[PDB]
Amino acid sequence: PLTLEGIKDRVLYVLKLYDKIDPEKLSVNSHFMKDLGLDSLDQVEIIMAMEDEFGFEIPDIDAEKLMCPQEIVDYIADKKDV
Amino acid sequence: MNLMITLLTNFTLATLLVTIAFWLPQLNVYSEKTSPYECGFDPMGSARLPFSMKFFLVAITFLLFDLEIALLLPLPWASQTTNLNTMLTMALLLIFLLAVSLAYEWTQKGLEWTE
Amino acid sequence: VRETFPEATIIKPADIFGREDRFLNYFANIRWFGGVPLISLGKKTVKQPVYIVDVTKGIINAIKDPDARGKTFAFVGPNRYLLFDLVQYVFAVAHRPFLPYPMPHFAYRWIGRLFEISPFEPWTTRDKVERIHTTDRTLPHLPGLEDLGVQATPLELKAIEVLRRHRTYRWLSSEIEDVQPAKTV
Amino acid sequence: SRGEYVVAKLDDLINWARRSSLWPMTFGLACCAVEMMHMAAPRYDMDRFGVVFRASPRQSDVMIVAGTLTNKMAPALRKVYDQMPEPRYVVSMGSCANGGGYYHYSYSVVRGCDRIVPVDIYVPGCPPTAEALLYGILQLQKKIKREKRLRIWYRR
Amino acid sequence: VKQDMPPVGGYGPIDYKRNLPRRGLSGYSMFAVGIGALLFGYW
Amino acid sequence: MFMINVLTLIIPILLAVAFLTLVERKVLGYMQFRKGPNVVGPYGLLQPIADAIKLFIKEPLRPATSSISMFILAPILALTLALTMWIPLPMPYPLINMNLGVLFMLAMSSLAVYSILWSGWASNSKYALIGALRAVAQTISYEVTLAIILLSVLLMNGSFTLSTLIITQEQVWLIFPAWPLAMMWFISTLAETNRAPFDLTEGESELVSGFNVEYAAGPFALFFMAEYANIIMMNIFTTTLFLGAFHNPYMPELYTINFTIKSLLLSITFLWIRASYPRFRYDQLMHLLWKNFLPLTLALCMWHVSLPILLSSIPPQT
Amino acid sequence: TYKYVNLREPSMDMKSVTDRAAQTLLWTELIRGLGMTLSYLFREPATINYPFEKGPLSPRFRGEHALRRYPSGEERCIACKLCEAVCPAQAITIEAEPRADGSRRTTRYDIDMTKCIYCGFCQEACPVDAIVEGPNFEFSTETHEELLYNKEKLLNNGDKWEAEIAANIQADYLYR
Amino acid sequence: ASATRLIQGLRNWASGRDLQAKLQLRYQEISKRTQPPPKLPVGPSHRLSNNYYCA
Amino acid sequence: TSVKPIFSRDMNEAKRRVRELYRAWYREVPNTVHLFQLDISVKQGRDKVREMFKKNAHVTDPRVVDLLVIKGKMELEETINVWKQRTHVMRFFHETEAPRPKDFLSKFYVGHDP
Ligand SMILES: CCCCCCCCCCCCCCCCCC(=O)OC[C@H](COP(=O)([O-])OCC[N+](C)(C)C)OC(=O)CCCCCCCCCCCCCCCCC
Ligand SMILES: CCCCCCCCCCCCCCCCCC(=O)OC[C@H](COP(=O)(O)OCCN)OC(=O)CCCCCCCCCCCCCCCCC
Ligand SMILES: CCCCCCCCCCCCCCCCCC(=O)OC[C@H](COP(=O)(O)OCCN)OC(=O)CCCCCCCCCCCCCCCCC
Ligand SMILES: CCCCCCCCCCCCCCCCCC(=O)OC[C@H](COP(=O)(O)OCCN)OC(=O)CCCCCCCCCCCCCCCCC
Ligand code: SF4
Ligand code: SF4
Ligand code: SF4
Repeated sequence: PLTLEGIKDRVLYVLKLYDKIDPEKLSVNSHFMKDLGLDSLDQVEIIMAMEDEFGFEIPDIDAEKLMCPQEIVDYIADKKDV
Repeated sequence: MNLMITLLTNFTLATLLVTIAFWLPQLNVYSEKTSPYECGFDPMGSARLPFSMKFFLVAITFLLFDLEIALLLPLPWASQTTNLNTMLTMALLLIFLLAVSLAYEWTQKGLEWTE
Repeated sequence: VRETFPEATIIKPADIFGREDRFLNYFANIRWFGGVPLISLGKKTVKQPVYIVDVTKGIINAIKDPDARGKTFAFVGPNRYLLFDLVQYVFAVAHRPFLPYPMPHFAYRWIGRLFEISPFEPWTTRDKVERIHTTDRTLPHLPGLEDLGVQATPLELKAIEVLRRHRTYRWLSSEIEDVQPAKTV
Repeated sequence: SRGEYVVAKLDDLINWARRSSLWPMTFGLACCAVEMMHMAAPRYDMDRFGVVFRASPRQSDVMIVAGTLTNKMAPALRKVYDQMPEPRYVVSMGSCANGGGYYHYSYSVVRGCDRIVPVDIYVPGCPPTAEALLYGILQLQKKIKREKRLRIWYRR
Repeated sequence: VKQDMPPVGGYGPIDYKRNLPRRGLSGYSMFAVGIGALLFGYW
Repeated sequence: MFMINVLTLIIPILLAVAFLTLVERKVLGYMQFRKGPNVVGPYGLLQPIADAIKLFIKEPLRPATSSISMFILAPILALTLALTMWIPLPMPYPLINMNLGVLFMLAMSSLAVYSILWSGWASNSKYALIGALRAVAQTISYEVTLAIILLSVLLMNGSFTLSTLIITQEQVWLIFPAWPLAMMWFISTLAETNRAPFDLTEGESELVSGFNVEYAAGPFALFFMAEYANIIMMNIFTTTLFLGAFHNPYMPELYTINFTIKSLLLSITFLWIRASYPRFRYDQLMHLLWKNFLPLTLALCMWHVSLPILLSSIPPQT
Repeated sequence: TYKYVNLREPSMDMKSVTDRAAQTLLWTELIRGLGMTLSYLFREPATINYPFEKGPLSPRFRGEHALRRYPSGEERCIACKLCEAVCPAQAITIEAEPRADGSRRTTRYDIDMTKCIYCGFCQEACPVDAIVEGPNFEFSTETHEELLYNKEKLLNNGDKWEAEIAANIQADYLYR
Repeated sequence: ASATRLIQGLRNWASGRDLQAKLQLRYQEISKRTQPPPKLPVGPSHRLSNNYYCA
Repeated sequence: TSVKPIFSRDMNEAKRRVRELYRAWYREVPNTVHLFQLDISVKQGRDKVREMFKKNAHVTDPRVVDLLVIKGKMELEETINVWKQRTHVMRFFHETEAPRPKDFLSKFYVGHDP
């Protein structure tokens, strides 16, 4: 909520907490489905880990369109002020 | 002295009817015989949840009518006084005020329960 | 048994823990006696406890396998432990107070004849003292649970299943993800 | 020996105490609950034998499984039996509790209550009459009478 | 034929109604007994 | 030689409880058209020995979830307060002849609730919690008459001494001046000791067994022989209040036999009520001792305050 | 042709109001209930003395099964499988072949006494009255497989209880 | 019906009814357990003539 | 080919409902391990829920996955309200069953099954 860089750092920290994500291949502009090779269920539990960290309810129509950490940190910048 | 001997005897052979009920039978305990009893199935939550007393106003008013039976209780002694009309007036005054309290709890729906 | 029956499948389970055992039920039922006595704080003897379903599946696969005739199997668990951090893990799964003390050989074999003065089922004895404070020897040449198609299940995945019985009430609603696993050796 | 006679008389006393005041638990499931209540009724009358209901499983000795054991009440029956203090006994009343009964091939019937609990006395019938159930309870008393608990403990 | 049949004159009539015999005193009699017991005890 | 005097008091009122179980089962049998126990001994005389030996050799079953200290302390205090309420009861000379033994009886009636209460709290189950707060709802109803009725019956006595209560009734029974207080004290003692139609704590069909649903054999037995000792004590207390017999100081055995048989007839009366009546809903208990018994109790309290003043029959305090 | 239970409007005169208030204060119906209980206190109870007395029955009673015989020693069962066909629980298993004199007889005649519902279709389907459901109900066992009767236990029950089953069928076969 | 007249009168008073005329315990008034042999009648179509089943 | 739908018009809303049901089970699994006092871990439970979702992974029929959503909601309601017991949750973890043959040679060895 203070800096966008701290939010992006917390996003990448939550993403490297999860087991199936390779921390090398993970980037700001990595695609979850076609680059990392994730199912939908992996992406949805990623978004619920984001809900557990940041502490707000993320609906489904705007978590359908979270295919990269760029859009993740941008949508979290949408839900807050920064 | 004899009262303490009696109370100590009662407590002694009331706790020696307990400890001979544990060490005498055979204890084969495993972690299903010690689970709570909810008529055969698993309990829903714990048993330490707040069991809401609907009878709470009567539960308080028991105290204020139990102080009454600390005030009304010296009447077998107060019959022995040489100032007897005042004693009669004060005793009937206390039961009259107790009954006015009971009637105010009656008519304002206090002896009934909530919900 | 080996010399009078030349094909007797001899099986060596190392130390078996389970529900009706005398291994974790012994380590958990010295809590209100006075403080879990050991010799030199129990950091001198080494154990590897084997799980009872693994031993039973080993006995099944010993019945099934004709190759397993006449062998001498040594069933051991996958993780070796000191006794001290084993008893740390026992009193840390049960969420119990823990103040161990050294009781030397001057009087810890005499607490047998002090503590089986009853003719009933004994709580401890001097053989139990000499076996709990005996390390588990390593015999790599013998075939084990790996050589009968059994995945050996370690202590931490079943110790909560064993020792949920001893928690009072205040941490019965606890988890396996609360206690950190004991140090291996 | 002398102590052999001592533990023999102690076994006689405690086996008599256990067979003389068996307390069944209020457990019926099906048609056999009616006939078990007839075994409590004033004709056949369990209560003359020291056989009196305690509804709590904590304070009972014999569990008369009187009825049919479906799938939905198999863990309930197992937890009820597990919450009975040792020594506890089980009388399997009626054919459904014995071996599956008239609904043996059904999709949701546990084929006999010996798959779930250990069973001591099998009382056959559909329903067994209250006299036959009383015969099963008296045969359970004859079974408890020839227990040898302290004799085997002295001889182990 | 010999069969389970009712007898020659049929059966007797069977009562199927209530019969509560109306015992006890009246209310005035019961309060008179009670208040007389009060007065004898008081005397 | 006072310890022998205590033992010869509290051992026979542990044997009389065991045989009250047999009298209970047999009177409950014959009043329900069946028989009671008659197989164990000669016409039932050995079934109490079977119930005594069988319970104290069965597994005790301390539950896991139960707070164990209060769970063990509750039947100890139950049997202690079942024993200690026998000592001021004049038989015709009591064990401990207190000056104010009526208040000792009433106060130990007040303290005996906490055994049931800690048993229903400590034995960590939901049925036990319901049985404990139904004991609260029962006790807040009977303690608000158990003092005024016991008070207004003593306004013809003068003092709170139970040994004086034979001198009070040396001419007439005290049931004749206070029969509404008698027939209301009788229901107050029914609703006190959890007997039917006011079971309500061992409510066997609303709950399973209520507060003692978790007590397996051994600890359960010290509520069993507590409740039956309390009802024998309570029949003897109602007998000494309202039916106190003739006392010859040269022959105490006439009085002893007479209040023995009166207490037996009132215990048979308790068994004869339990074998006859439906059980109350426990608000109806509360709407009885508050809405029905209590205004007439206050009215008779006014009557028995005013009446010895009205008649110059104020009793001596000595 | 219908009646109204509990449609009694009570009288409101001072006599009956005083009577109902006396019933309320002085508890008349409570003394009535206690009097009815006391009247049952002084009766002879209906508790029969089992096992020295026995519960009353009829000759039609359906108890333990048995295979009967002719009055020549020959077993009646001619292996015709009607009893396992009409068996609603399918407790009967029948396997047959000709024996050493060529007669049509069974080799396996099992009645699973824990599937069996004791309804007596086999005693009425049997054309030769071979299988019967006799008088015995006190055959409770300590183990489950002792309630799985083969042909041998049923023939031994027939030899055991023939002296009673013959008289029961003799008294009853005119109704059938 | 073996109770003596004092218990019988006390029981009739406490019940408030007349009990010895209507006893629930059975005595010699019941049928005998050994019955005469029956001869049941036949159905109405047990006839050797006009027994065509289609009718 | 024109039949009445259940709750979903096409596959997108059906995937949304399957996705929200998987959200509900992902939230549910720690409570189910906690209050039933099981012996399993949240990793093992969530991987078993992943296996139960991927067991039906071949369906392209919207009505079928709608009924699977509804029956998953029934499983969820029987799990939140304590109507399942410990045994009804542990029926998914087939632990007492012996390991079954998979290859051809062991199925040839044990019986006549194809
Ligand atoms: C002491 C030893 C024993 C003595 C003998 C005892 C024998 C009877 C035993 C009965 C056992 C019954 C078991 C429990 C029964 C519980 C139900 C019940 O009855 O509830 C009580 C019932 C309850 O009534 P209710 O519940 O039916 O009323 C309904 C009330 N509303 C409408 C509000 C819902 O009655 C009472 O409360 C009355 C108490 C006793 C009354 C006594 C009156 C005495 C006379 C006073 C004077 C009158 C004249 C006027 C003034 C004259 C002045 C000089
Ligand atoms: C050194 C020498 C002493 C050694 C140690 C002795 C310890 C105590 C021994 C007590 C007696 C033990 C023997 C028990 C009976 C053995 C014989 C037997 O089987 O008797 C059965 C018989 C009834 O037969 P049953 O089959 O039940 O009847 C069906 C109806 N026809 O049963 C009967 O007829 C009645 C049986 C009664 C048993 C005795 C009475 C009870 C025990 C009293 C003493 C102990 C009590 C301790 C305190 C308890 C509380 C008071
Ligand atoms: C003030 C008085 C207070 C009294 C309170 C108690 C009242 C009731 C007392 C009991 C009443 C009688 C009970 C009789 C029981 C049956 C006795 C009997 O015959 O038992 C037989 C049984 C087996 O013996 P067996 O050898 O098989 O016999 C076959 C014969 N060829 O053998 C056995 O079981 C072994 C022997 C058992 C003996 C038991 C005796 C009764 C014990 C009861 C406790 C009270 C003791 C006395 C107290 C008062 C006197 C001090
Ligand atoms: C972990 C929890 C605790 C566990 C331990 C539990 C211990 C036992 C609990 C049960 C007993 C509770 C007793 C409560 C006090 C009772 C007082 C009493 O009995 O008073 C009555 C009586 C009054 O009569 P009075 O007018 O004095 O007549 C004498 C003239 N000759 O008095 C007399 O006649 C006077 C005779 C001498 C009195 C001595 C002092 C009284 C005894 C106090 C003992 C301690 C009580 C502890 C209570 C704990 C409750 C849990
Ligand atoms: S065995 Fe038969 S008659 Fe008996 S309870 Fe079962 S279904 Fe009913
Ligand atoms: S009685 Fe009925 S269920 Fe039993 S074997 Fe005969 S036909 Fe089958
Ligand atoms: S028992 Fe009767 S019906 Fe059954 S096969 Fe034999 S002859 Fe036929």
